[PDB]
Amino acid sequence: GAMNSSNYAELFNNDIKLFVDDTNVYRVTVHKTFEGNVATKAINGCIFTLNPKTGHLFLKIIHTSVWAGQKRLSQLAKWKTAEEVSALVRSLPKEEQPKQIIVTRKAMLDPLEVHMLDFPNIAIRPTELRLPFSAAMSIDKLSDVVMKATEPQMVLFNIYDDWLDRISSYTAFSRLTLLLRALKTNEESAKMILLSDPTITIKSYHLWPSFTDEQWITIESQMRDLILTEYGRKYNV
Amino acid sequence: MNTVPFTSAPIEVTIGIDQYSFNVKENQPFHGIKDIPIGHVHVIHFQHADNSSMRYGYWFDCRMGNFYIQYDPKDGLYKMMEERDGAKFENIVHNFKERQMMVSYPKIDEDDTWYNLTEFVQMDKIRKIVRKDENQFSYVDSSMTTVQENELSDPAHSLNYTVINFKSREAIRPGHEMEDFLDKSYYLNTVMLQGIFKNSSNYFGELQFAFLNAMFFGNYGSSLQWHAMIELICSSATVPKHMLDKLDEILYYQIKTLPEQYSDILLNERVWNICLYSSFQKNSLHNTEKIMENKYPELL
Ligand SMILES: OCCN1CCN(Cc2ccc(F)cc2)CC1
Repeated sequence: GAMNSSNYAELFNNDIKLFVDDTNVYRVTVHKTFEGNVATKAINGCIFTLNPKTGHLFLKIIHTSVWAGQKRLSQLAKWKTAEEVSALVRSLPKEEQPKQIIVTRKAMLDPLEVHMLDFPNIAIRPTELRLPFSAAMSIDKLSDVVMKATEPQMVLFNIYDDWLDRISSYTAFSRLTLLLRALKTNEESAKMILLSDPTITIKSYHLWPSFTDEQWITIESQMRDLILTEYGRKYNV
Repeated sequence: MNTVPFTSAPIEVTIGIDQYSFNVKENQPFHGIKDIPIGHVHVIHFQHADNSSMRYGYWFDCRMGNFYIQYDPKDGLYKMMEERDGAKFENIVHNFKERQMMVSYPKIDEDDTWYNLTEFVQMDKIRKIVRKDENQFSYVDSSMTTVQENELSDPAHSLNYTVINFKSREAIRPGHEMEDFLDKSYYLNTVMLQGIFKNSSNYFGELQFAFLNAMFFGNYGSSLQWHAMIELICSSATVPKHMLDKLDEILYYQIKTLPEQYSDILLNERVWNICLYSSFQKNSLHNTEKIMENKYPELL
């Protein structure tokens, strides 16, 4: 069935699973044409497929060329996502294929299920959580490779850097979603928070700064304050 | 004109013959149904006055033998049987007519309802769906499950309808995932029509039989099948013009004949709103849509 706050620890067990998020697959800018009408112009996108236990991220870059000459692109995007997830699975050695895939939007269930008919033992599930994965394009190095891409391209990351050396995947996932929730609600403040102290750098092989244990606790508090704040600034409370 | 005589009516029962039904009292002198129109399949069906649970009944064709009804007090139901001694059978039937103990299947000079409900239903096909080959008539009841239902338990007493599954490899060609799932023409036209049914008439015949089982016995899985066969057509962008026209006719009479009070269990809101208002064929069922909107606007 669905994934919600009650069966939350299943994400960290030893059953391989992947979240798929398709919110950034089809992206556009809206602009006015000379004649004064509105037109869309598409920009590169990506599929966010993440192992919540290992932190492995299979970032598939959706080059704008894949929309050329197509109609009903919002709907094709969901079918293109499923086609690419299925290809990823088929590329993995059996003992590495996921036992469940969790789609962050219900509109992806039917497209993925159809593409995965060859994998009847892989459970396609929805979730009742409001996970902030759409803010993944606020992470500079992920944004950078998508926008630079000139062809379809898969790029592999560990979204937890080296955290797992020192904390559990449960804690690691909680930090990530707090960071992504903060970036989603007020990106400038979230980014200011992360980068104030110039002495804390981001390693070339990492996505986030090399905070100590103590520095992460302060950081995490600042992101909570931000998220509580913007909620007031928004509802007036 | 043919006859289905009854040995007797020892228990109180509502009897139905095609779309008509009457009441027979415990041990009333009743000996059967006469003036039955040759040339169509028929259904005689039973609901006991004591136990409205279990509607049951027999599909049959009077051309395929001399059939009679006899109550069995061990099994506790009206059983259909065949008399091979045709002389004995004509003799018996003539005596009950002379004594006028048989009700008359209504001869109705203007009504084609039953023909329109059974146009493509044929007894030979029924007996592939309801396997019991030692008899020429076919038993059905409220509770019998379909073969696709037993996949999701007794195979002998099942309704072996054609399995339809929109999320199946059968239905979806590799490489055409999105195309074959949004436009099911491939599945209708090549898999089902060319592959399994061979022609539109076998297709419609199964659709009609499924609807009647649902309507007369409330057989849930027949209702599921009826609605599935409808949905596949309605979700195919390419359908022979002549299938669409006959489908509109078929459904129209199905909708017209449905008991008004039963429309809430036998009509699937989603399938019909999809078929009449969203699907490729939304513009193609003019009689069906007019009757549906004038009789059950609530469901839409
Ligand atoms: O408009 C005509 C209505 N009539 C009256 C109601 N019916 C009673 C009946 C008689 C014999 C049967 F085999 C089944 C039912 C016959 C149709």
